[PDB]
Amino acid sequence: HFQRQKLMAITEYIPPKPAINPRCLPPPPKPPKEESVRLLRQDIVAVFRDNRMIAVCQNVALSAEDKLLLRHQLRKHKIFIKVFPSQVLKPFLENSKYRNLLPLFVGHNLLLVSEEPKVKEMVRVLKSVPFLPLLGGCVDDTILSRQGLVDYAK
Amino acid sequence: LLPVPTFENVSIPERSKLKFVERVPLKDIRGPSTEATDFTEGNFAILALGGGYLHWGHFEMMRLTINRFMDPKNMFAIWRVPAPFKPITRIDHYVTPVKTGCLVVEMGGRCEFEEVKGILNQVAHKLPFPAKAVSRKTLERMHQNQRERELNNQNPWTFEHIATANMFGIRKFLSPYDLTQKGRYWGKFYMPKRV
Amino acid sequence: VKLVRVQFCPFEKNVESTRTFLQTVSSEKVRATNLNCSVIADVREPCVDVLFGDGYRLIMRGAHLTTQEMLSALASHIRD
Amino acid sequence: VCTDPTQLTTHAMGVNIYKEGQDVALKADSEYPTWLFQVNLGPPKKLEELEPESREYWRLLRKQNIWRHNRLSKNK
Amino acid sequence: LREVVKTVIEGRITETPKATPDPPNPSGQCPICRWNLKHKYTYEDVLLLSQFIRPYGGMLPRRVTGLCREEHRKIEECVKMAHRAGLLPNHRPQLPEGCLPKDKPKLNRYLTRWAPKSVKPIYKKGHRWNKVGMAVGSPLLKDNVCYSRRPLKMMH
Amino acid sequence: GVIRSIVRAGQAIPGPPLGPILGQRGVSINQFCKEFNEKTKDIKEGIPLPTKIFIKPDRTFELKIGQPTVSYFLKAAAGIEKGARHTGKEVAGLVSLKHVYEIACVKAKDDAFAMQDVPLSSVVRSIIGSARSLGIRVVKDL
Ligand code: FES
Repeated sequence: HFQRQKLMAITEYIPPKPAINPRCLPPPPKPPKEESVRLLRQDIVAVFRDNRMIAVCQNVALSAEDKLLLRHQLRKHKIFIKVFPSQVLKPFLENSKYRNLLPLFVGHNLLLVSEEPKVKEMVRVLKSVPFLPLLGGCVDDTILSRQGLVDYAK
Repeated sequence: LLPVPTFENVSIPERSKLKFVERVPLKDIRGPSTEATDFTEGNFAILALGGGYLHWGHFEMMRLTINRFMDPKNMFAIWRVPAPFKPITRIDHYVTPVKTGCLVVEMGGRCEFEEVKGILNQVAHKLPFPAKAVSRKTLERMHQNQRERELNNQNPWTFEHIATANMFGIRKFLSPYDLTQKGRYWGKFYMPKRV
Repeated sequence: VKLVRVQFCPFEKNVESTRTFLQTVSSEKVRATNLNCSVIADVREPCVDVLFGDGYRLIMRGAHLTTQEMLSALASHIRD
Repeated sequence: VCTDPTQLTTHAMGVNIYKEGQDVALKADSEYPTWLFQVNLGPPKKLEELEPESREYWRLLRKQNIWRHNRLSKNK
Repeated sequence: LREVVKTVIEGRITETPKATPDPPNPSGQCPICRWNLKHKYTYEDVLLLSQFIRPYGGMLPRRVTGLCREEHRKIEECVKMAHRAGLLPNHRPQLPEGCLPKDKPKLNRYLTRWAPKSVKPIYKKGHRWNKVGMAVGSPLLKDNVCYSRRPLKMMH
Repeated sequence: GVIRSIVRAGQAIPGPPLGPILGQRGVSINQFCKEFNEKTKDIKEGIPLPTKIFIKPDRTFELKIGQPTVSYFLKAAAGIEKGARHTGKEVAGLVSLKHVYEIACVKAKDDAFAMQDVPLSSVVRSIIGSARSLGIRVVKDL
């Protein structure tokens, strides 16, 4: 019947309207941050604290197997290829000995971590791959250029 | 990351496969479902959104499809409805009447809803009545959504007030059952969005 | 392309675009494709110079050019 | 080849099998470093056994994360 | 905004026009939210629309604009309506090398939801209860403020 | 192109498993066997060896070989030539600590198979896992 249909239309549910849409909302507060990733903090903290001077060089499209071979090669140089995912590298400065080394660790780059000032061994590592660019060496955890690294190394 | 869910506590009965349904044995379907409205063993099932008649072929379609696809190691299936008994004269076949909101098949085991969504939806499409695959979480959300819409309704006039108060003499043009349905059920069909 | 030269200063302000462009050029698959290329990276504003045998030299500075622009320009040149 | 349990348990029969390599006798347990016999001989380290702050813990957890994706992928 | 001059090429970063200071509603997540313009713009408001469109009439990326998706679809639809109505003479499509217009007359249109090219004619109009409906306007603009007694007839 | 095979050193011309598969890319089958025969003389004959042959587009051979498979040795150590149908729970041999460790010490000599880890925990897991793959249970003592 038509008359019954009229009753249904009037009884139709009416939804309320929010004052502001979620996208156009005023700035709301956000939950406090949580460190999930926490394991990786310990590994990077140990290696950087152990090694005062770090030579930062961009990583060419190297193979995983070569890195182990290069890791053994550095053992002859008394240096260690210890690397981890870099998306946890940036928060390293947030929770570590220093907070100001973020600009040095920009992008994906090979890190040569050595605790001793064996300049010749570090220079030899540079000689291994010329095409691979060495960003620089933070001798005594002080920011420096590649040319400066050699100058201070002298 | 967070720990992954586990189904170790779940136990699969030996009779993983569905049992056979016999070919052969008045408002049975024109009303709200009063039986098999609660999850018994499994966390997933099929919920009838309308009143339909399930013949032997439908049971075989459910039985054959479920048995072939289900994994006995991690899945089990049970029947939530009786065998067909209502004759359809040409008798060509017999059917099982179903009411709106009846759970027809319930499956459980060490599986997620998404794994069974595709098969259950395919079975639901092949069913003679409108149906929707349901789970314990999804079913509660439907009720929670149903409650939320009812609670926040802004309509000054409601179906119950007009019907119970006999305003306009509406009860003269309404059936006795309509009072119980409250506008959510019409004939053999159920209106989920009617709040 | 017989030679490709990429120069940038990491200690000073270093543009990501030029540095990222270096990675794409210095790839095991990219290098194999343009086998003729001799990959040389200069490490010390950034200037990228590519030399061709025909005499076409294309110089790209990443200070205001993204890696895509260099890649788009280089890709057409390589086809020749 | 050796066919004596005593020789099997007192001599390194399986250490070398070539003709250039002759079966060498077993030195005393103390003659080897402690870490040789302190190696993990138990079942594979489960999430409970693994230390939450160890790389193996997350490495195997990532392997488990692949399994669920593979399980979902297999069903497709 | 960077423009490239061109082989040796040089790219110069040039000054970009700045937004007028003191938005009416500061702290709005989107510029429309900032300017309280959620439901007060239409396709005829070319001045606002032109700012978010490429010089040749192409859509600018959402990320650069920073406005929310809801306004992005609304703005894009409004601009689409303006182009089909010939309301953007200076943002017309670029002719690639030497092409010229067909020179045939262009029919005057407005409130065009879809391109006239892909719409088939309606031979059978239908009776009173079977009448076919002709779309007018866009669904994206339903929420816009209405100054009429009854909601606008989307289908004519 | 790296192709991995486990063929035994004793037979240098298995046929289908090596000859045409390497030949399909285009290589000299006779040349492959001769170098493999050179490996056969150095190594004990009749023991499976993993190979890491690389077939370059230049139709050249880059043959690299390592230690004999510990998997077969575990099968030989357990006195098993053909294992059980499943081997997931079927077991015919038990290996003690001493036998496990002795082979591992020699194992750590090849640049291949990542046999450079200072801790021996990595080495034991592969052989322990290999035993799980085989129809062998590595019990501590029996
Ligand atoms: S008006 Fe605020 S997000 Fe659109």
